[PDB]
Amino acid sequence: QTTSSPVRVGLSVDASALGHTIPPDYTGLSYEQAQMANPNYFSGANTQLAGFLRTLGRQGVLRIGGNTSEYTFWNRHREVITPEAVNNLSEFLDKTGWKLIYGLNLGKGTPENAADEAAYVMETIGADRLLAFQLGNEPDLFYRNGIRPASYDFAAYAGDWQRFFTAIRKRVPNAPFAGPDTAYNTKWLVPFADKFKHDVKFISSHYYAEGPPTDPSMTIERLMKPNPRLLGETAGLKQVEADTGLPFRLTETNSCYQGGKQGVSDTFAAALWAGDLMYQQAAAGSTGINFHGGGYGWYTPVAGTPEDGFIARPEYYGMLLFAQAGAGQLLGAKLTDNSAAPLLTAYALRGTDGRTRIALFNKNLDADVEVAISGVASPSGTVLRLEAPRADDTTDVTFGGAPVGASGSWSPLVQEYVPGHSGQFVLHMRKASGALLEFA
Ligand SMILES: *[C@@H]1[C@H](O)[C@@H](O)[C@H](OCCNC(=O)C(F)(F)F)[C@@H](C(=O)O)[C@H]1O
Repeated sequence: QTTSSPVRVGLSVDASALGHTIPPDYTGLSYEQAQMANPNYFSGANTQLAGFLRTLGRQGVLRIGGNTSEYTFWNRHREVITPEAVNNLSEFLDKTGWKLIYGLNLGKGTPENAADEAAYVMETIGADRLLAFQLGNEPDLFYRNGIRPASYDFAAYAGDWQRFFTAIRKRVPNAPFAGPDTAYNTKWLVPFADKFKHDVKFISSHYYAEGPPTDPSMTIERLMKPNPRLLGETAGLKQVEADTGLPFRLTETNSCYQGGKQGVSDTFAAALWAGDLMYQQAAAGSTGINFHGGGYGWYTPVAGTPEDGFIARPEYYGMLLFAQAGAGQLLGAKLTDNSAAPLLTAYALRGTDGRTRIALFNKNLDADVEVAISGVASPSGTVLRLEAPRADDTTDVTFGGAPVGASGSWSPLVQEYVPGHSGQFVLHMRKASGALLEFA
């Protein structure tokens, strides 16, 4: 490609500037526990949904919990989870190769019912595929729903958590746990890590780009800019890790609250946001991510049902770019001369296969860019482009010149070499686009 009047920026790759190593199970999705009320959703029979997950990664994590986990009640025979639903989830995990984070009902359920449900999950799914149980979702927001009274605080929650933990461990001596399954904060997450650091495997935190309802309204323009609250919360998590030894995973995230915002969450801009977010958190030392979704929600990566079929929504294509990059070690990638295109981001990666890759997100809505790439020595680079004709498009999204098809079927159909002369490369990118470069 060539662009009309592009902003000419410099990208310098430094193979000696070592960052974090991306784990092979970094990618992931978060779903409502209420989906378990239908044993045909997370099922070996659901070959469509299993195909979408395999395309997002050979390894990844399925997280089940969410606000419906305070209303879902296990029974060995308001939503009900049966042995049959847990048996079918086991077969779904076998078909996808993914590992499981499983919510237990601390909001409305009993310690003894949680221990009974955990025992059946451990009996059926087993220790290798079960990563963690979580004891409630967003306990700091229990009062907003009246699930607890306004007086409920960290002290109260810690009492609940200990009662559930003790009851579960009696039934399941090897039960693994994560928490506290909420947004970063000083009154809940920091004291949780201090008190329970010997009882959990990792810290589970949540992130939504939209702020409180009294923040300025979320637009595509705002979604593309840096989020200083995200940088702060991520620093907070790094310090918990230094203090307690506990790594962190982002177990529930998406663009906007309450199932997302029409004209923002369901748009190609969400592919750029989600792809960029995956790399920003991996570079910060996060162990992984779980994009919330289900049904036909505005922000869901995968939409549909077993009866009607499943489709890749725009956000899925951001996650697909990450999937095709693969795992490896992050490297130095500094941008210069980039003040008139400030929302361009770039991430360089030494792939586990030994090839250098670069993931670029041109999140500038009104500036095409020309990137002069130094610090890569290769006889040939290829580009796969992440594209839609407008940032607010709800469809027309392609990666490598192709849409995702049925059951997550994808492969690239457009081959493009990156122009190379004097040990350097020059890549044009349209406004609001992304690219994955791979060097021989
Ligand atoms: C985290 C919370 O745990 C989620 O339950 C909540 O999702 C509510 C909307 N649900 C959906 O879109 C569904 F059902 F999955 F399709 C999200 C959120 O507010 O979006 C968050 O609070």
